[PDB]
Amino acid sequence: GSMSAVKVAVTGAAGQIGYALVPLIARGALLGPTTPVELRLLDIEPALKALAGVEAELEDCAFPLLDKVVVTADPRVAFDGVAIAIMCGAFPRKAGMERKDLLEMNARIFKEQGEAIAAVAASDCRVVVVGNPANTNALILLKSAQGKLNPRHVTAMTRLDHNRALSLLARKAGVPVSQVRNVIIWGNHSSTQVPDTDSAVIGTTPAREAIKDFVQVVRGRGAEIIQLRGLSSAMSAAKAAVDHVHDWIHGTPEGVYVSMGVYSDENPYGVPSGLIFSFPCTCHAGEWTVVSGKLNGDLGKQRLASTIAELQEERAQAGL
Amino acid sequence: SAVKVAVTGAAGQIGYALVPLIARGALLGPTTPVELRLLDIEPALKALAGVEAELEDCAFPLLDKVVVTADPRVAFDGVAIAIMCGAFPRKAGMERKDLLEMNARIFKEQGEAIAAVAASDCRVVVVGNPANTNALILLKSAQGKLNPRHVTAMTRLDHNRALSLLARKAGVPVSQVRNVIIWGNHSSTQVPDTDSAVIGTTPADDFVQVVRGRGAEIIQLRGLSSAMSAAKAAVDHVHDWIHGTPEGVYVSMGVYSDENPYGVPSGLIFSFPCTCHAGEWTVVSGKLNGDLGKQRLASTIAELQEERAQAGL
Ligand SMILES: NC(=O)c1ccc[n+]([C@@H]2O[C@H](COP(=O)([O-])OP(=O)(O)OC[C@H]3O[C@@H](n4cnc5c(N)ncnc54)[C@H](O)[C@@H]3O)[C@@H](O)[C@H]2O)c1
Repeated sequence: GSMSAVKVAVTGAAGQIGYALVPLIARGALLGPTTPVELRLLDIEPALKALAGVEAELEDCAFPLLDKVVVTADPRVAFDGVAIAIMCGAFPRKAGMERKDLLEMNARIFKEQGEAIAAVAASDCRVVVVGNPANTNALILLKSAQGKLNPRHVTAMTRLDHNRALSLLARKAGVPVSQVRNVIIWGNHSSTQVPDTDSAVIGTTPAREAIKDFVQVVRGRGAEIIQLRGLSSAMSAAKAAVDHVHDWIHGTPEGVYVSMGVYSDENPYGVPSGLIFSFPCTCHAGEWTVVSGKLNGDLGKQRLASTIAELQEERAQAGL
Repeated sequence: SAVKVAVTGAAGQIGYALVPLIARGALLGPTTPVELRLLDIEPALKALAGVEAELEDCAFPLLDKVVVTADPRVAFDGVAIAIMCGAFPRKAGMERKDLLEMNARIFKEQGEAIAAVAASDCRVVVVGNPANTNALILLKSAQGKLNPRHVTAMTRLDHNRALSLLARKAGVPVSQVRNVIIWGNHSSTQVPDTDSAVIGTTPADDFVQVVRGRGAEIIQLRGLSSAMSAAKAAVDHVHDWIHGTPEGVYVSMGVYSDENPYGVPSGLIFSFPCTCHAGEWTVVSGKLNGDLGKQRLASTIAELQEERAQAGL
């Protein structure tokens, strides 16, 4: 019976993922083709004119579902009453930065935003972090809410890694990607991610059977986009963000799990608690559940050591 | 089989916004697979490979295949829909005649390629400017092998802008507004018209100048021309053409002017209010106020005739 537009925040909204993402949300791809939406667009204060330009183009689309757009540089305004927050706002890695430098630069963003979400968002707000380093930014956000944000409602996006893996597997097998499911991206959204096809299927057939460098191609793909395009991914990252949220809210298809960076307390794999860690997940009634049994014993667990160690190092680098 | 859809100018920003909408099903609906054939100039081939790579990385269930090329015959081979975003780049201080001549070279080659290898019922919309005249060049270049009712130019971005503006002026949701009309050329001589528009079921200073000036306002704010909203409009144009317009709704389309009910001259691509059914437009009659109404169109008619001559047609 609720008729109000659902309030959705997008941070980094003056950036290139934002540009690709906002028309998808406004057209109904996120919440459904008959669900009214209100967009709250956050970027930095020097980007306000740019944000006005995004708002103007959204107006010029004449989207029937787009009830209202707010543009702002104040997270307290952006997050006011929001149900969904897609966090693309993060400054770009500069030449000469180590991973630690990128973490330290973007950490402040997520401390400030976690505090704001806690202060003004809806109690049931669901967050996905896209901006890098994604898993650790998500952890920072959650910890900065001082217990006021449900830990099961803060996630990080590995869905672009996941979709890349689904597509690569489809290409290697010579089948339509629509038939391929249940690849897994374990761990960090970084070069330590563990792309895993051991449980993947084509229809219901184990993928290994339909195939007459996989890990390296998945890990290398973002760099390949930069080589070809001169810029990092945007279209495909927006698409993945929509997928991540859509599966979370509307549910995963029957027999299907998807990769999500989720809070690791009480996971069934023995991975250390207190991290945002990518696991295979089903979603139902707005909630993720980690699918158990998809690592091959202690051998399987040993496969995760490097990514666990990286995430623990990042957590320390974040002051957490 | 998948419907083969060509997009020219596919390495540009409209193309970047447009291709994921097509691939996700927005163009032809939720159960129609598509094959994307992406054309741009040969120096843009690496950029097109990046577009293809990102399309792959979307894992779109409806996207059966992607081909990238700089050869128009390759891009248009078997295609049923062609969305022409590529056009000659304008340069500050270029004469209109020169610009039209340079676009005529592009659109002549593309019309010849469409006639040579596209599907017999291929439908075309031209987005890239000058859109009406480029469309006309394409049609005329097709050696009589292309149905004149299947070549169009896009005024839908101007239309959607006018819907939005009227909604904002009335203080109502845009979903409640319909039947604005953009007559004529996709240019500063367009005639934005709210005389037939409806808010709900009720008949509806600066409206015209705001619509005409909106593209420049985007550039002032953005630093670049519209892209997201132009891609959205292109999808609307084609989707409404193929799927049909809802009962009581008409939309603006640049269409071939022979046999129009408004006495506008023949042999032009001219924006009119249209209903669509099953891949065919029909111009809606009676929406100008007699001869005084028809005089509203004189300037845009003259501009289109001037451009046709300067293009070498
Ligand atoms: N799979 C993934 O998780 C994935 C994929 C692609 C990109 N990324 C990351 O997503 C982020 C966005 O990528 P992009 O290409 O759109 O970058 P971009 O530089 O085009 O956009 C980032 C935007 O964030 C804004 N920003 C900076 N601080 C902010 C703050 N305090 N609040 C809100 N906005 C702020 C910037 O001003 C900028 O407009 C980057 O960190 C990028 O590395 C992640």
